[PDB]
Amino acid sequence: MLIVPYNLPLPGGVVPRMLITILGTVKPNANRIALDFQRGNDVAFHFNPRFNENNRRVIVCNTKLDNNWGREERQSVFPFESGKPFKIQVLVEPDHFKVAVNDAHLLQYNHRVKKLNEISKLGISGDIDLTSASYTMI
Ligand SMILES: CO[C@@H]1O[C@H](CO)[C@H](O)[C@H](OC(=O)c2ccc(C)cc2)[C@@H]1OC(=O)c1ccc(C(F)(F)F)cc1[N+](=O)[O-]
Ligand SMILES: [Cl-]
Ligand SMILES: [Cl-]
Repeated sequence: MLIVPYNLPLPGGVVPRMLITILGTVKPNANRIALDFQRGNDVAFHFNPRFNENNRRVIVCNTKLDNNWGREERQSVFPFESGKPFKIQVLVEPDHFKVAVNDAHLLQYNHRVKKLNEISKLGISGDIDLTSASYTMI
């Protein structure tokens, strides 16, 4: 497994038609996962499966600017299961990140950070065994 937390450099940032693929397995009794697409200290796109928020499973998406979290976007569909292998695919489109999990569309997140070519790191953290993280231009 790769060591979590794991930083994947995104050379020259992200661009439409860039597909980021994360393969891992959820640990047993997981509490959280996080993908953080970073523009220096800012978080352009935070994707945060929470396995127990007041006894519900919810995915929280948000942006952090100058250390301030913004308005959360919340999804009720929760495709992750403790102990089970997953594939997350984040496809950069012109207006949004498009996220599929296990080949099923999950959510999109509108670009709040506009300087896509400055989102040059992906942080992968939380309660996973991380198998691989890569990108390809489609
Ligand atoms: C207002 O809460 C905040 O919301 C942000 C998104 O809008 C981030 O997710 C942010 O967390 C981080 O940035 C973060 C967290 C951990 C680490 C290691 C690094 C960075 C923080 O979340 C919690 O703290 C949170 C909110 C709810 C709950 C829940 F209720 F679900 F348990 C748990 C947490 N928990 O971070 O643990
Ligand atoms: Cl590693
Ligand atoms: Cl910007």
